[PDB]
Amino acid sequence: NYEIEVKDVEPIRVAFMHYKGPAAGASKVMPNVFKSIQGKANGAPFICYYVMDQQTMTGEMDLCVPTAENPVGNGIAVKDMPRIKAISATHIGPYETMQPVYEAIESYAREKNLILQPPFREVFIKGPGMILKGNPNKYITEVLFPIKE
Ligand SMILES: Oc1ccc(C(=S)NCCC(=S)NCCC(=S)NCCCNC(=S)CCNC(=S)CCNC(=S)c2ccc(O)cc2)cc1
Ligand code: NA
Ligand SMILES: [Zn+2]
Ligand SMILES: [Zn+2]
Repeated sequence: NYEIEVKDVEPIRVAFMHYKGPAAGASKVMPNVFKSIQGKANGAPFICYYVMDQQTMTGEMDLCVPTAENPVGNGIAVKDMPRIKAISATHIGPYETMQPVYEAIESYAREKNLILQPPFREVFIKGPGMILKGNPNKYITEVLFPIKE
C-alpha cells in the first residue's frame, strides 16, 4: 500500500544543481545545494528526473532544495519548478526497494486512463541528514509523477 492519490502540487522555487550519473550517487552531491543557501530550506529536498533508466538507475536530473534564498555555490542556480497534477505514491524504507512503487504508479495510471508526463520527482520527506545518516528502514520518499490535465 503506497497511499496512491492524485495531488495538485503548487509551483516551488528551488536552489538546484544539474547531476548526470547513478541516482544513488546524487546523495553525495545534494549537500552542495544546502551549503549554497546556508541550509535555509523552506521545503523537503527532491530530485527532478528528466532522463532515467529503471534498470541502470542512471540518467540526468536536478538536485533541488526549496528555498527563498539566493544560492552562492559553483553550478548552483534557481529554477521555478512548475505546478504539476501528479500521481503521489509514498514509499517507506531504503531507496534500493523503490522499483515496485513505479510499477504501482504505472498500473494506477493505466487503470484510471491517466497519461504519465515526465519529468517525475522523488521527495525526501524523511531521509539522510548532511552528517547523520539515520535509519534507512524508516525513510519516507514521496514519488510525484505528473499526468496530462
Ligand atoms: O535539513 C537537511 C539538511 C541537509 C540534508 C542533507 S545534505 N541530506 C543528505 C543529502 C540528501 S537530501 N539525500 C537524499 C537522498 C538521495 S539524494 N538519494 C539518492 C536518490 C535515491 N533514490 C533512488 S537511488 C531511486 C532512483 N530512482 C529511479 S532509478 C527511478 C526508477 N523509475 C523509473 S526510471 C521509471 C519507472 C516507471 C516509469 O513509468 C518511468 C520511469 C538533509 C536535510
Ligand atoms: Na514496468
Ligand atoms: Zn492548486
Ligand atoms: Zn533500460
